[PDB]
Amino acid sequence: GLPWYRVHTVVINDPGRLISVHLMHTALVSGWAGSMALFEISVFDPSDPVLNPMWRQGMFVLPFMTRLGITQSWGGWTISGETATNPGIWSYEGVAAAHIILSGALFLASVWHWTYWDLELFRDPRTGKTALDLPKIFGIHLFLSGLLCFGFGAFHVTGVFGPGIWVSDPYGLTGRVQPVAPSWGADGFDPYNPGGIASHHIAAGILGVLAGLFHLCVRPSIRLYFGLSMGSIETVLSSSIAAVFWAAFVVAGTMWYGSAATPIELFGPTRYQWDQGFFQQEIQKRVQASLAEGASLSDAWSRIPEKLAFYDYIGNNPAKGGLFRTGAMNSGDGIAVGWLGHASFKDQEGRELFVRRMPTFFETFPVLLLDKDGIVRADVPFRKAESKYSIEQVGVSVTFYGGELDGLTFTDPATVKKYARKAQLGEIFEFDRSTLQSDGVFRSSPRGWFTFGHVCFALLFFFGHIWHGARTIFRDVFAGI
Amino acid sequence: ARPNPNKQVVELNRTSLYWGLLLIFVLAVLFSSYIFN
Amino acid sequence: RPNPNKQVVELNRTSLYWGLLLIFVLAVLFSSYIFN
Amino acid sequence: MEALVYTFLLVGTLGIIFFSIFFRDPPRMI
Amino acid sequence: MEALVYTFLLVGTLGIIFFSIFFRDPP
Amino acid sequence: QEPGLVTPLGTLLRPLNSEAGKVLPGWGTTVLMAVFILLFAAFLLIILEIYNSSLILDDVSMSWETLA
Amino acid sequence: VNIYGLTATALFIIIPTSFLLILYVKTAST
Amino acid sequence: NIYGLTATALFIIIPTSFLLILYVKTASTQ
Amino acid sequence: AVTPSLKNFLGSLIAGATVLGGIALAITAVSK
Amino acid sequence: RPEWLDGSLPGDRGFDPLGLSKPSEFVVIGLARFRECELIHGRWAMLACLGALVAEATTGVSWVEAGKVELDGASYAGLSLPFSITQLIWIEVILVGGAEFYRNSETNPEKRCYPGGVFDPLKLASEDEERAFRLKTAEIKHARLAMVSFFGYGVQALST
Amino acid sequence: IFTVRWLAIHGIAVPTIFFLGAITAMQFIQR
Amino acid sequence: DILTSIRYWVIHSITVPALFIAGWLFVSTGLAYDVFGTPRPNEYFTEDRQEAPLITDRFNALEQVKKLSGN
Amino acid sequence: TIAIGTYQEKRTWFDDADDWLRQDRFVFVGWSGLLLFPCAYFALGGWLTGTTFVTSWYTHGLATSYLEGCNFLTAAVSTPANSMAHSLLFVWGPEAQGDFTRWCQLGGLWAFVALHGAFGLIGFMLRQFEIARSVNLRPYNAIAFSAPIAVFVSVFLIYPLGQSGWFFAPSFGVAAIFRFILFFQGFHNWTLNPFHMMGVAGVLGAALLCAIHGATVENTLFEDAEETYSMVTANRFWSQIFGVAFSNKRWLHFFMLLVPVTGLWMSAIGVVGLALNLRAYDFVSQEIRAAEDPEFETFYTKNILLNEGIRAWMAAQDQPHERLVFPEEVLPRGNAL
Ligand code: CLA
Ligand code: CLA
Ligand SMILES: CCCCCCCCCCCCCCCC(=O)OC[C@H](COP(=O)(O)OC[C@@H](O)CO)OC(=O)CCCCCCCCCCCCCCC
Ligand SMILES: CC1=C(/C=C/C(C)=C/C=C/C(C)=C/C=C/C=C(C)/C=C/C=C(C)/C=C/C2=C(C)CCCC2(C)C)C(C)(C)CCC1
Ligand SMILES: CC1=C(/C=C/C(C)=C/C=C/C(C)=C/C=C/C=C(C)/C=C/C=C(C)/C=C/C2=C(C)CCCC2(C)C)C(C)(C)CCC1
Repeated sequence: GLPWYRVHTVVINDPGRLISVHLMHTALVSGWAGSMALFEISVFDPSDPVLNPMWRQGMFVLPFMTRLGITQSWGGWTISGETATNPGIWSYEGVAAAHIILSGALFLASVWHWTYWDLELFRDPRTGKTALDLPKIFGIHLFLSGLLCFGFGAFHVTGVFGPGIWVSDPYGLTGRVQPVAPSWGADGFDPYNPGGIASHHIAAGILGVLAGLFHLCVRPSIRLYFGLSMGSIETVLSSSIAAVFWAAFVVAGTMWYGSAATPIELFGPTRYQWDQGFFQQEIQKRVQASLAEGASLSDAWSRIPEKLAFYDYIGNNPAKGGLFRTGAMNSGDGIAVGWLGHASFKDQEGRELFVRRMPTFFETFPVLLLDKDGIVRADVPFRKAESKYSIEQVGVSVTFYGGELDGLTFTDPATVKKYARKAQLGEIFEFDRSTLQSDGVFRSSPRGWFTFGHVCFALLFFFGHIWHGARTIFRDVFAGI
Repeated sequence: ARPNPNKQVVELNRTSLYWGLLLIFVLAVLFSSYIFN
Repeated sequence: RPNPNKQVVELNRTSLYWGLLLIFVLAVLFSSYIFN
Repeated sequence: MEALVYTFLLVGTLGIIFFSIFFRDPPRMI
Repeated sequence: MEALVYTFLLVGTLGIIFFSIFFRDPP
Repeated sequence: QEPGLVTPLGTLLRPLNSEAGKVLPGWGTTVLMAVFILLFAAFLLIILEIYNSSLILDDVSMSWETLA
Repeated sequence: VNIYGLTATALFIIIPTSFLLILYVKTAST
Repeated sequence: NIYGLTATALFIIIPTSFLLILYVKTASTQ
Repeated sequence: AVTPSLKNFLGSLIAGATVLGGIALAITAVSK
Repeated sequence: RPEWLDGSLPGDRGFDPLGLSKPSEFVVIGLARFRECELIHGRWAMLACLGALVAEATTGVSWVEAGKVELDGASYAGLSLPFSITQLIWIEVILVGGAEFYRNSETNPEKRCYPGGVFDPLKLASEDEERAFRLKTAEIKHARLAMVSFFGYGVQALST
Repeated sequence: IFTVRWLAIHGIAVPTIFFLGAITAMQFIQR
Repeated sequence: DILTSIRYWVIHSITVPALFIAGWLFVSTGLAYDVFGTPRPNEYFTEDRQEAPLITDRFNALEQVKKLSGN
Repeated sequence: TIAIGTYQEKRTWFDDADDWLRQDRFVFVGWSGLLLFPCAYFALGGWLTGTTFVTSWYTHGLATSYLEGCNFLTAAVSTPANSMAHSLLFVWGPEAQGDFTRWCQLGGLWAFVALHGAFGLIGFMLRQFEIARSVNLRPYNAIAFSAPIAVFVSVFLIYPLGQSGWFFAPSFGVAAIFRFILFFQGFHNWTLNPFHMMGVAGVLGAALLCAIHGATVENTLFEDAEETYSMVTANRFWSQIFGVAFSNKRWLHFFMLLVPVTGLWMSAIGVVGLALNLRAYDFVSQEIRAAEDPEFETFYTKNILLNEGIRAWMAAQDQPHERLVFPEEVLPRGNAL
């Protein structure tokens, strides 16, 4: 009999039961999607969309639902942060229920196709035995895929009939679902350009329908037919697995490095935005412009929105988490509740001191307050270690601009050390660490979890492609030698 | 609708059972400390 | 030495259904009290 | 949480009833 | 009760080893 | 053996799955396939180098600032 | 909401189910 | 601890039940 | 507009085609 | 002249560079259908071209714009109609599906392409061998002209 | 004759001799 | 088909010393430093620079390296 | 002509090329040779020329060539500077703009060697497939060799791609590999990741299996179709010594095949996890217990302190692009605890 790892090979020469098992898998996938959406809506907290975005609460399916236009719920709230009017059928709960019903229907269809398998459709008219004309099925399926791709790219993203897609400004402050006009030209291959999505989908749909027609009309050559073993079905599996892990690599890379298809308002900021001081540079430029206008320090620093300062914080960096630090970010370092402001450190002489920000790659980084030219001026020494430039000796004073703590100056060395440690991470924020019993250690963004899972799956599927290609190209000796 | 020719039965001898049980218990021993954190 | 007293246990599908129904009904009845 | 457990228990019981009604052992030689 | 479950897992592994040693099927 | 189950939908789709093992003598259209593979490889290199900032074009900016 | 109740319910659901499945599979195979 | 304990219990129980079912199916036919 | 990077890339494509054609012609000459 | 261009058909012009209709040998391990497809596509092309020209001439609204004003308010030849988009699409799909389903139920390809009968009021077909063939060539030529003209209209609609 | 084995051996060997001479010359210099 | 005859040992007794001398001259003449850009022992630290150089740029690397290499 | 199968087809250029390539000779070229020989040859040549002449005075600030006086152990092919980020670093690319000297100075040899080597491994696996097909054998060698490819891809390609740039990828050299190992120990606690534990167990078990099988076969030989050693005696010996013993040659040799491949694949998965800084770094319960009670101390806490020391004392010179200057009073020390 079959060993435990060969049980699913009983449908290798029975098209009806193959259709049945593939239907069962589709039903399971749809049911998972529906159940996960329902759970996410049950857990989601839409109270504050500024300091508590959906990517902060460890939401995985909600960003993907929101990416394509689902922005309302039957609970009376919207993802933007306004009251929901006439939500309609296509809400979060509606999508989850629709997926569940689809899963049930697919389950019933799978049961039917399993029960009745001896169909005349799968019988060769000449020989009378089960057969599949793989090139023609491929042509039909490619035709359908191209048609669907063109429809999506011409009616959904363009907003002609559909709702559009999520687009945001470069710094992720004002984003929403909008129609996207196609962008033909050198751009569009610019990954961060939303018009590339529409242009690509339209062009790829046209090419796909043309190729489907070709593969439907033209028979393969005998040399190619024998070379690629088009008579067998396992070569189809090997090629499909190959394309699948290729796609997995591409999607994981696009997710990790960011793109127009992965907005930061839905999945969170990127490791490389913290590496290059993206938000820090934007904030500095804005405050410098306000200062040069003629305003003082306090009012200029108060103009900075809390969202932009929140993005400039190492807690939201997806590369600061851990493998077994499970859960949402809010369980990591509490729920953000307010922005204290920008902290300026000044020695007794008057020189402004800047604290060196922790690189995204260190677990523990010593706190150092540098001069304007980079010379070290102050530093908290290692625990219980003799010091020569400590905070107490140098006499560093911290003053805050904008935010909750505006115009307040502290001179006590203890609070100065505390705020220096806080500012080592970036912007200082007040955190509620009691609601969720947060541990105190950073978790990882949904971006990081998605990338990790999909790269691991892609590697495993590369191995699967190797194995199945070897099996299909060595069938004579694999017949049980 | 008729007796399907593709009929086969799965088997698992005692050695395979011991291998599987040992693998499961060893993996649990290795990962329990991490999961409990 | 092999044991002459050798026998095999059998459990038809009806017995399986009865046992599953019994355990699930007991769980349903006692869950409210166990959770309290 | 507990409501989910109760719902799961009831759904499982109903599924067992359905399977017993439909996927039953055919009776022979009554 | 973490020590309890750790000990239970280790004892289960030891029992599996003992059963494999002494209750193996004949050739 | 006996003919399988006959259904109107099955008979409707019967002409599609009725040309198994049907091939063209010779190499057929393999040269066109090779040409298209070469073109697709060139296009993939285009987009890969554009995305990697190793191929800089005036119109594309390759930055989060292109969302402007 | 206590862990003890949930784990007791889960064990009581699963262990007899596994035992009954073992016996039924043994019977059906024979 | 509820998440970890539940995951450990399920991982211990379900695959062992599956393996035992397969073995008992195998051992029935001598 | 043709940037220097694009021109260098086109030259690289030409060189790759050249080496592939060289391998193909060597195989053709030897095999015959 | 290509060998597979056997002639004796209205559309014979010696234009088939890629050999789509060229028969090929086969190993196991049609022109009528293509003529019918060209015929049907051309018929719809002339219908669409004439309709677009008449609509531009009479009411003046652009053919590409047609549909937006109709969805807001239905009107034909400046006269309102009491139909919503749902009833319109339902009636259209039912009637067109019926006409299609009656169309393809013909085992004879000659009648499939050239039904005649009630669709030819005047006895123009009869059994003529030259004049009927000439007018058939005229229909196919005007079909090709209308197809290319409508393709030009569609191209000009984009980027404008 | 320019056989394949000749090509392989010479391609491996000639740079090896050149590099050995270069490395000996490096040994000659101070460091 | 091993052939270790005197013919081999006399035909290959002229080119091998030529290659050895070519490599020796390549290192000695100084072409190795020029071709590969490896700094000479008296050029690691120039007058303006007295520490390990830093690149800290991507698209300006060429002329920056040329400037900080003393040329 | 050619007997393709049901029908006979006239031969073509491809037939002649295939006939020549598969011709028996000293070095089996095959179709895969076209991809294997050039890539592998250029990888080896690039490594040797980089370790011999090319320096690293600009990418890393280190002298890593024989011409500079390095030994075999210390010579290496250094990665490009962190400024290049993930540039493919083509010699014709914008970074070097064709200048070979400046291309070598910027450190393009590392990318050259890595890419040509990866394509060489792909070609080698294809060569295994082709040879196995020619000899009519199951290609289990290819499935076995898949694990080294996975390790190479996960360590030399995926890890730098998930990190800041090529700068943090391993550098081809004996001492650079030790630096990479200590770097993982310090910044990642890589010794505590369960996937590395699986890899260690797999590799050590593979070595044990090799030793046991060799010693057992060599010690049960028959005195002199039929086997050269007695399986029954070996089975009896290992059943009465250890407790369990193999009884099927198929199962024994498949186990020998299976152990190292699984170990290396799990190690590759762990390295993929590390590429995103997803680490099995700390136990939160132990951390809070140590923080609250100063007298609580285990070996895990000592390892954490050692990692802190490694990071602080290495980052000053290992990562010059950070421009870190740690004062003596912030460096972790044992006496300060
Ligand atoms: C690739 C797909 C994918 C991705 C990226 C995510 C990502 C996420 N999920 Mg989702 N989830 C998924 C699939 C996925 N999930 C599926 C298929 C299910 C159904 C089972 C769920 C069910 C689910 C729930 C119910 C919850 C999440 C939550 C989360 C978030 C917390 C991260 C996490 O899981 O930490 C955990 C990560 C790990 C444990 C890493 C696994 C490392 C290895 C593979 C484990 C191997 C163990 C091995 C078998 C040995 C076991 C030993 C034994 C003792 C058990 C994160 C956004 C949580 C959240 O914040 O949402 C509100 C949450 O509550 N997910
Ligand atoms: C498109 C995906 C795909 C499909 C359709 C198949 C289909 C098949 N594979 Mg292949 N395979 C794949 C991917 C795929 N595989 C990948 C990615 C790998 C690398 C890991 C392999 C490695 C592989 C090997 C090594 C072998 C097969 C075999 C088989 C056949 C029997 C299935 C089997 O093992 O019994 C059913 C399997 C089980 C009952 C065991 C399941 C237990 C798993 C490991 C744990 C549970 C996983 C969880 C529930 C679901 C995870 C979901 C996740 C994928 C997202 C069948 C034709 C076998 C075969 O036919 O060879 C003769 C065989 O020996 N496959
Ligand atoms: C005085 C000496 C005392 C020694 C005591 C220790 C003996 C250890 C015996 C281990 C048996 C393992 C189960 C074998 C299961 C079994 O029945 O195997 C049986 C198998 C023989 O299989 P066959 O050849 O009969 O297979 C026939 C085929 O048809 C396949 O079934 O033996 C092996 O595979 C050898 C590999 C041993 C691998 C040993 C691994 C040891 C892991 C130890 C883990 C320790 C955890 C500690 C946690 C606290
Ligand atoms: C019939 C019907 C119905 C119902 C339906 C339903 C209710 C369904 C459901 C369904 C469902 C409810 C489903 C579910 C599913 C789930 C799943 C399918 C899951 C899965 C999972 C997984 C697969 C995972 C895995 C894992 C883990 C565990 C972790 C990580 C790692 C891994 C991945 C391994 C009604 C009457 C209403 C209507 C009609 C029809
Ligand atoms: C980069 C480059 C390239 C290429 C190059 C090449 C290809 C090179 C080659 C190279 C080579 C190919 C080299 C070689 C070398 C060798 C050597 C270096 C050797 C050594 C030896 C030794 C060291 C020995 C040892 C020993 C013995 C064996 C005896 C006994 C003992 C002992 C151990 C001592 C190209 C064109 C692509 C591009 C441009 C540039």
